[PDB]
Amino acid sequence: QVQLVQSGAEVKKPGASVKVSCKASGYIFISYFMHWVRQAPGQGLEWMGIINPSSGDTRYAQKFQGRVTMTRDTSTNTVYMELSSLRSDDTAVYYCARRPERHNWLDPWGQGTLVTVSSASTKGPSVFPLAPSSTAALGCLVKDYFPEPVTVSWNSGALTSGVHTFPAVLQSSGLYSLSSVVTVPSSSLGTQTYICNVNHKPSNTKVDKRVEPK
Amino acid sequence: EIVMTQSPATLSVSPGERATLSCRASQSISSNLAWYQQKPGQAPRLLIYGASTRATGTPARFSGSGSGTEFTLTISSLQSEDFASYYCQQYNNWPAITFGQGTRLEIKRTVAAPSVFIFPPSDEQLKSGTASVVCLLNNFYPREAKVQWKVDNALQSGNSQESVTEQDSKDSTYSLSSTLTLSKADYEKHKVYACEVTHQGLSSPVTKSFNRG
Repeated sequence: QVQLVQSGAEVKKPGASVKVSCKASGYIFISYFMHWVRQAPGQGLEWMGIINPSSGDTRYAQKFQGRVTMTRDTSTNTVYMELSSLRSDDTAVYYCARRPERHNWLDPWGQGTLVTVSSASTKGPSVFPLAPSSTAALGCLVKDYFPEPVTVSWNSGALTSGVHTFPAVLQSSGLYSLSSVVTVPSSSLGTQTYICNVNHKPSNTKVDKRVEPK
Repeated sequence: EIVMTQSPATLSVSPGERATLSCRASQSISSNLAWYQQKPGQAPRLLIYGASTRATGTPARFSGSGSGTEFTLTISSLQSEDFASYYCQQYNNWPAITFGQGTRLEIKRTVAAPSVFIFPPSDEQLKSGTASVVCLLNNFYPREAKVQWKVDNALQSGNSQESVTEQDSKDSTYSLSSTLTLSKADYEKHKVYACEVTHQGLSSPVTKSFNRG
């Protein structure tokens, strides 16, 4: 039914420009305005602007007047948001949202497009183990990769309970770091194989690290 | 130029009780306000509009009162799927809309003291120029926890990073990790590496430490 489908995630070097699509399905594209808002994990939602699909007329938020350009294609029924002069605080999730008179409240929203602003280059994560000495806690420091995301599964999906995978942190290098840690009965090491399988699809990386101790 | 300010930034309440958030406007927006719920990794979904009118599919425990400058969303009888983030939004003058900062709703549970662990740098990472000591705070509640690093009793400042996970699904607790990164030269120059955890579920701080070797 009512569906907005935007483009995939994108990585930008600072000062470039990014163009996010948003395809509608399940309603009359020409009859309902399209809002663009954004969400950075340092604040809440930031409205970017409003476009009328039938006309193409726009009005942008005061914060973005100039850098943002909203357009549309009636044939393929797609709205486009283009943000330019990308500074490092423009990395965020970008949402298009359909407006259902003077009733402006947005529904439904798109899947969101993650746009990262950084000059770091694609890089595989280096995996290091977190071995336990004296229940027991074992872990996996996946370190210095770009860009996000990474997938961590223990034991090729065997061990799942007690597993805690931490959100990634952006280091001063511009690369990300995250750890995954699972608690296991202490007697099980010395008997059971506990492998940390990480994969990074951006940068052709498939690493397996046996996490054993002492 | 109309600003919406969200009630408290975070709220923890036990499942099944009552939850009250309050959106505030600098300018009187008359009625003219919507609410959104958003789960992590997902887009916001519409909840109420016109301050009080539930959206299609919005269950009856969600209600909202308003008119003027100060508004309120209320969830009677919390539920598992309601713990999320909630945003208010204004449309006082037609095309211009501004959102709130947000209020994250959390599950209130019993106090749980963290199980602490410390991990030295792995002998594969020292071959480069870095060393990482990792302190884990497993399955604790509430969120508030103060971890400090000390090397040779020298209290570290601005060289660790903290990351906290989302509230566990089966236990409703949190886990936290403090990663201290040093140069290998700085690492092998010191012996005792200690991570001290302060938490309201702890009679006294829990210090977990190790020696280089």
